[PDB]
Amino acid sequence: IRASFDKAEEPMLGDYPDIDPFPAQLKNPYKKYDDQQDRRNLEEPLSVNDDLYDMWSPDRFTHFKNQDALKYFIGFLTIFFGASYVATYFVPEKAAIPREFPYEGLWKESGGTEKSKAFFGQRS
Amino acid sequence: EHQRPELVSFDDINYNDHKKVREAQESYTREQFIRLEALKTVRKALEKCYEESGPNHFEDCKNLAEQYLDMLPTHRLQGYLGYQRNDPSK
Amino acid sequence: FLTSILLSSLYLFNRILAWQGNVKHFYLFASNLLLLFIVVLYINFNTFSNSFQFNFELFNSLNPFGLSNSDISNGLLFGIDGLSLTFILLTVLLIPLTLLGNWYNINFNSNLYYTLVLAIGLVILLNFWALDYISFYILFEATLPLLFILIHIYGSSDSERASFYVLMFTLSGSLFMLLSIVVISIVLNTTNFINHNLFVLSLDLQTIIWLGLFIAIMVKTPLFPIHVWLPVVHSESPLAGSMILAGLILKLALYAILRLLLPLLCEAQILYTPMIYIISLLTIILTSLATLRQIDLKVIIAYSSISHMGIAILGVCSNTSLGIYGSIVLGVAHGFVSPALFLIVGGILYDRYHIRIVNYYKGLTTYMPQLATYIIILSFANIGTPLTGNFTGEFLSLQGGFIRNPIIGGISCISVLLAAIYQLKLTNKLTGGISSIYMHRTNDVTIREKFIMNILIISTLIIGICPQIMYNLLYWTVNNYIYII
Amino acid sequence: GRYPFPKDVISMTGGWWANPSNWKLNGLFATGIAVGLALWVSTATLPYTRRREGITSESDISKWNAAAGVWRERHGKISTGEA
Amino acid sequence: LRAYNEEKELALKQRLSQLPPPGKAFVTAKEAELAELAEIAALYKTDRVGILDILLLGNKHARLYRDNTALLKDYYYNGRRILWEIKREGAEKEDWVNQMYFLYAPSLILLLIVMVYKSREDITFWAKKELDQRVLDKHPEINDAPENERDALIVERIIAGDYDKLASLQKKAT
Amino acid sequence: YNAISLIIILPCISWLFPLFFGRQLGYVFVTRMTSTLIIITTLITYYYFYQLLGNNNPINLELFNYLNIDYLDINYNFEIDALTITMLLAITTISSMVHIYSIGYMETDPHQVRFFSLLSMFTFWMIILVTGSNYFVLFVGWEFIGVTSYLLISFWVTRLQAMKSALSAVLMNRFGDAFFVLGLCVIAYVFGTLNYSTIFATAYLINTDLLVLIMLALFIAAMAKSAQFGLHNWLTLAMEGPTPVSSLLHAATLVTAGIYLLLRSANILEYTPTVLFIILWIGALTTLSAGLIAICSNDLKRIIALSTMSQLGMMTIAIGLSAYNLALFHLLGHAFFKALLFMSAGSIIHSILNESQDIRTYGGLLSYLPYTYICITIASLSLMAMPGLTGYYTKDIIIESTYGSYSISNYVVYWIAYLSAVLTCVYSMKILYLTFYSNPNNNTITYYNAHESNIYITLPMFILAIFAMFAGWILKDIYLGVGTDFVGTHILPNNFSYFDTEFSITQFYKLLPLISAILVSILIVVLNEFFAIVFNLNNKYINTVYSIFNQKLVSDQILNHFIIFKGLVTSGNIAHHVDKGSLYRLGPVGINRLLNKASYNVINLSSNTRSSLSMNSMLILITIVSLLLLVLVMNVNFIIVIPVLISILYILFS
Ligand SMILES: CCCCCCCCCCCCCCCCCC(=O)OC[C@H](COP(=O)(O)OCCN)OC(=O)CCCCCCCCCCCCCCCCC
Ligand SMILES: CCCCCCCCCCCCCCCCCC(=O)OC[C@H](COP(=O)(O)OCCN)OC(=O)CCCCCCCCCCCCCCCCC
Ligand SMILES: CCCCCCCCCCCC(=O)OC[C@H](COP(=O)(O)OCC[N+](C)(C)C)OC(=O)CCCCCCCCCCC
Repeated sequence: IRASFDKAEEPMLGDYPDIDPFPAQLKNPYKKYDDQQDRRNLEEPLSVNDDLYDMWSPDRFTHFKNQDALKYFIGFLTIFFGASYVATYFVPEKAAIPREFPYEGLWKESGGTEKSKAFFGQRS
Repeated sequence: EHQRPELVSFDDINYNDHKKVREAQESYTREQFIRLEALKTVRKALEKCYEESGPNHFEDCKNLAEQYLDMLPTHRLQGYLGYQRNDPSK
Repeated sequence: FLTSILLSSLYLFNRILAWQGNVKHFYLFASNLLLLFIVVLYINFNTFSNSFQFNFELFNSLNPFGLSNSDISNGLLFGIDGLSLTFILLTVLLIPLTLLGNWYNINFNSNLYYTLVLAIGLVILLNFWALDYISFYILFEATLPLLFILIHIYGSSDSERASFYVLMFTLSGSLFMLLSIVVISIVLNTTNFINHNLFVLSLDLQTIIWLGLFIAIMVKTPLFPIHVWLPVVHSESPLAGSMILAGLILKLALYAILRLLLPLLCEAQILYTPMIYIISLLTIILTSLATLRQIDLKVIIAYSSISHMGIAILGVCSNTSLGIYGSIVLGVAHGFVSPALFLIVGGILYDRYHIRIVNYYKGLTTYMPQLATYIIILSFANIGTPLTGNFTGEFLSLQGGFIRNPIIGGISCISVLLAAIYQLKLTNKLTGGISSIYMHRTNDVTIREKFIMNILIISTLIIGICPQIMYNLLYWTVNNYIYII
Repeated sequence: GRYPFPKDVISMTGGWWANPSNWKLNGLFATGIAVGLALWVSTATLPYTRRREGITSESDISKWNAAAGVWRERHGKISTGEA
Repeated sequence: LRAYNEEKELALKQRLSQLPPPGKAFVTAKEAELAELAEIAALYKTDRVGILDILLLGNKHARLYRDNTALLKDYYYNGRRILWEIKREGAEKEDWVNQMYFLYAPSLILLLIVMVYKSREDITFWAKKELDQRVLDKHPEINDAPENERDALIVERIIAGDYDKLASLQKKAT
Repeated sequence: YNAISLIIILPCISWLFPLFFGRQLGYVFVTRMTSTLIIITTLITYYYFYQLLGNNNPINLELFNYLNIDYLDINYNFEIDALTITMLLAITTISSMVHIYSIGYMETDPHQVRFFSLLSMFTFWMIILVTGSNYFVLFVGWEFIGVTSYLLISFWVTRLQAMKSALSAVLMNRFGDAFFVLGLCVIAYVFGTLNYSTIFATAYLINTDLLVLIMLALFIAAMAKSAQFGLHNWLTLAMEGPTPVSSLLHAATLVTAGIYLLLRSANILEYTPTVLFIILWIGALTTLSAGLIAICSNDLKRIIALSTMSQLGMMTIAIGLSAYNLALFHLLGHAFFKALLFMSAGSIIHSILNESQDIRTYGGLLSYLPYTYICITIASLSLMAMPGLTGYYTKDIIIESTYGSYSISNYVVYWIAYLSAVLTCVYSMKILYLTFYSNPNNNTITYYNAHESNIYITLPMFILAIFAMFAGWILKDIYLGVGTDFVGTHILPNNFSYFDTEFSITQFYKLLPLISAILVSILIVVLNEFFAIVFNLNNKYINTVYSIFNQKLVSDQILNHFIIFKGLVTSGNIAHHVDKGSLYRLGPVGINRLLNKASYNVINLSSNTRSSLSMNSMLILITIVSLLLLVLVMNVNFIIVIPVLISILYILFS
């Protein structure tokens, strides 16, 4: 009833009681059930798509609405990457040159031959 | 005993005899395996080069590494079917 | 001599039926004799020859009852290579295990059941010996009435619909197989597993012929358009029917795509491997995804078998030596590890509680610790967790499928994830939690069940630690089917 | 916590608080099997050990580089770098 | 090679004639009537028949014996389920363990051993020996080098040359 | 006597024998035996490290063939590299100390035979994962440590959250395993082998797009196991397993495996600049993200797990800067730190009668637990990199390696890592203040019954405190010399920036993280006692922000509702609407209805008339008329008679 896919399987059921789906975790823990673990009385009617509302289902957080939390998450991500990318413009530059190498940049040492010096070469 | 059966081709033979066709089949197959152990010999030689060389393996066995990576697309099992179903130069 | 052996043996059988009501002791004895005979044949097998070693002809005109020494041959040929003998060894070590698997649960009419199970095992044994297309096809559908009678008489509530589906879908794909076999036999005027790579057909005659054989293989290694009889014929079969089916029939169609299609449809096969890759990726992903919402317990292992056969088909259709070898290793290792899972769900779990719904079973460790040990070891062995033979097959088939097309190899590599999701989702539900309030405590696993399990686990572990032990049969047949010009 | 348990059930890793009376006596057997297996695996894998460096001469790898240059001369195979 | 007594078996059958059905012979939740049934269990357990009588005897002896062992097996196992019956130990052989541990399991270990030693015979060991034989064919001077120099001289010859004859086979291609 | 072989065989004995003989030997024997054997193993690996400091001449052992197929051979080959012995001594030391610790920590738990067997199989497959010498044995150990992580996080099978937590951990790792199978397939395709020697001998020749594909797949594997920001949810959800399992799985072992994948692949990483850039920015993301969770979360075990993955990001920053000696040295010291921190946390959880984990419920325990205090103070002063201790030498030199890089925008990650330096002081002081210095929050009887634990709990804390003090100063010349030939990694000559990064640093930039890390620590403790209103404001904006940072930077909600629950809903869509819905309408459920209707129509074809004879004799007339009319149409044109016959079938069958 409550979810959109639970609404989607409405016309396929016939001779089936059409329960309101309620998550088995968001039930009270202190009401005594027949199984304390699954939080279920012994002959209680099961919803369609009951394994999405079982105890063994996802954890189903309570504190934020899900659209709120997607806004907050994509918020923090674009906060970090935006500050990351604007902070590349305000950098200072170096106090040394990048160091260079003998034997014409070790090209024979880095595999190489004389036709292949730009492919396997260093600063010289 | 290390017996060496004779080498037969797909081209001299009549295909209506089965003896010669089966031998040309097995010949082409075993020749691909000989090719393959040549490739494996160069691979073990190259890793011996790398382990003995240490830091200068770039220049001691540039040519062994180039040889292994040039042999690798061409030295494998290819199958007798592709040559026996089709004739080039025809 | 050979007739006197048989009417001695028929008299042996008649006397032990007269003095013992059951058959099962003699069926076990004949099964283990068949084992020893096939291993003596493997001793005398020449691995250095590509040709077919132990040939015999049945129903020749010059000798209709018996062997044939003739200038002219129009009967049914039989003989083996290493590729045939791999599946023969896998078949022959499973036949005593399925006769043993129902040693106590079938009570009412036992002798009929064990005769049907041994008869199905013998038909599938002779399937791998065959050397004509018509000799392959005759034994290829001799199984179906025996399967119909077995599924219909023995089973759960719904064994009528399952028996109908195992006749219907199999017959419906295999009739189009017969269409292509008839076209081959009227063009070539020979049906033969020996000569048939020498004949070259036209390209558009090949592409007509290839369709009917591939439709039957799509029905029997069940790829996505018809993958659908399989959960119901598993979920409602008896135990040996399920075990023989998912250990041998699916691998039989995996054998048929090598034996029947790759030699004389080469130039067709190259044109069609993207369509096979569509269908096999699409039966890996969508079936592996549809297992996540299943209420029943044998149906999960049926859908698992779909996903593993979908991995094996892109190994055989990879045009690579690695893919062919990995598909053979996958078929043999799957034929080991999956009947053990069907024994876990159908033997140790349905004999004790007679329900198969997932919602009753929780916390099986605290009363059955070694059953739970078996469940987790088999779950990980089924996933693609290495040193198991399943990972060797899955890894080499994914590698061959990456060579033939790297993008469908990239999206086919996620089967490692998808195969583990549903399997571990089932396994932690079965093992974890407080013990179920619905289940009353029963016996732990017995000696015969542990015996079957230990054999089917050691034989995956030996292939998983060293897959080289059966390369000596396959190194010809891994080069035989490659078409790389 | 020492809640009661059923002694019905037999697991290979022990059960709940598994502590047999002859655990000294069995411990001597486990001691012997462990040291014998470790000693035997220790000596069995001895010739399968080798060092990483110093196995083959440098003569070997110099002439293998030379023969790789030979196999590269005969096929006219060009460098990575020249295009 | 063994034989049985028939009027032992007919006295057995009329012993079982006045006994209750096995569906109530133990449902009494004692040895006034439960001490004659454990005798009958112990008589089920021992082998009356051997193989020489199986072949040379006729059939109503066999039918007599068959319903005898059916009712005796019933009296053994139902007493074992409800409750010789009144003992508890572990030495026991069920019906399948004779030809699964002594025929199936050694045949399977035989299959393992035949696969392991049949793996010596393969194309990779043979192909390395053939490639060595071919370079010893072409260059026999490697023959009189000493033993571990021979190894690397073979390897440098393998790197220096094709030694296939694959283009030899494709004469129609060339 | 074979040193390379005993390292392998002794934890396998230590695993196989507690299972096969657990009922026969019992817990009091198997505990001492399992620990005894791992003690002998780690003494052997210390001695082997001491010998390899003599000559850099490693040992491999060879075993039988895994598979020989055409161009591809795989062998079981095992060598101890310098990199291998570096990881090996750390994992065996932490292994043996966690074994000795759990002797006394698990004293009243029933099932410790299975527990110690699972600990030593975890150790064993870690040994195999590190000492393997192709990518295949790396994969084998890589999977079996995930199987053991299932079997260890789910040790209490009765607990529901433990079962679901082990399920989430193994499915995250399996995501990474799928990407490693992809990269492994490309490895065996491109190089034709899996052996490290052949792949690193030919790595500089291979095309760079190929190597970007390979290293991205292997980095998604390493990123899943070493718990970066896309995939961090399972570390924090692995605290349902017990304390020494968490000190195995999070201090060294299971998170080090993902760093070991990149440290092996360093020689094939160098020829890529693309992947290393991505590695660096993912790690710079996770340092900040894990520090920001860890300041605002409240469970002690979760704070220490996020304290792990704040430093894993520092190590992958050191990967991204092309400096693998730094990441390896930090990897070495971090194991000793976090093992001491997890075990001191377990001793204060064990010492409280309540067995609570909320630090809001701890209160002051300085007077009552001085030994746990001094060990946790050593551990946190080392992890804050305060000088003279191991974390100085491991952790700071990465932060100035960010500045002394050659590339320009590495300067930005200088600040980012530095920010996470300050934050890793902050929560650390929280978990020293609210636990030892605060006014008490628990009831009085906990403070009556607070005592110190056994010798089995206190002795590994002593040994790892000594190690976490002295290990950096002894092993610094091994891993940070200015010219060192110990680790046989080959840095490209331009990606090597070590000589530049120790000399080009400002007085201010080197002075800065030391003095600031000590100033923020002293300020956070003095403000939480003297004032305590700065952190207990109740602006609802700061409470919203606090509960964002408390619920793991809302990531597990974003993963749960939008990937897990979404995927379960689409899988139900397939299992109902496609497989049972529309593939049966083209299958056995639709064909039954079609044949029912067609049969009903052709049977009612002659239902009408009372007469048999008039019915059938008119029926004969209709056909010998109709067929004649059809062929009259049909020799004119064949196209105009196909729909006539379709319509005749329609009116006949419907
Ligand atoms: C019921 C479905 C209907 C299907 C109908 C199709 C045909 C059915 C025929 C049923 C029986 C088929 C099996 C017949 C076995 C014959 C055995 C045989 O042919 O061996 C002889 C062959 C030649 O040997 P040779 O050296 O020439 O000297 C002869 C003296 N031994 O020796 C060799 O060269 C080696 C060959 C070894 C034989 C191995 C055979 C493996 C399978 C044996 C069990 C099969 C039982 C099948 C029964 C169910 C039928 C499906
Ligand atoms: C590009 C590389 C870089 C990417 C970086 C960013 C990555 C973001 C995406 C990450 C995806 C990670 C892998 C997803 C599978 C993880 C599965 C899992 O963790 O299951 C957990 C869930 C229990 O979780 P929970 O109950 O919330 O916590 C329990 C602890 N108290 O267990 C259960 O509830 C069991 C039932 C559900 C099991 C999952 C079923 C749905 C899984 C759908 C995944 C589909 C992936 C393939 C999609 C493509 C298919 C073509
Ligand atoms: C970490 C997971 C490993 C699991 C180990 C399981 C037990 C296997 C121990 C074999 C070690 C060994 O016997 O090896 C040693 C030998 C030799 O080695 P070689 O180099 O090939 O020959 C020498 C080459 N020379 C000459 C160049 C040096 O091996 C073999 O060739 C025999 C292969 C037999 C493998 C059969 C395995 C069957 C399954 C057994 C388990 C159910």
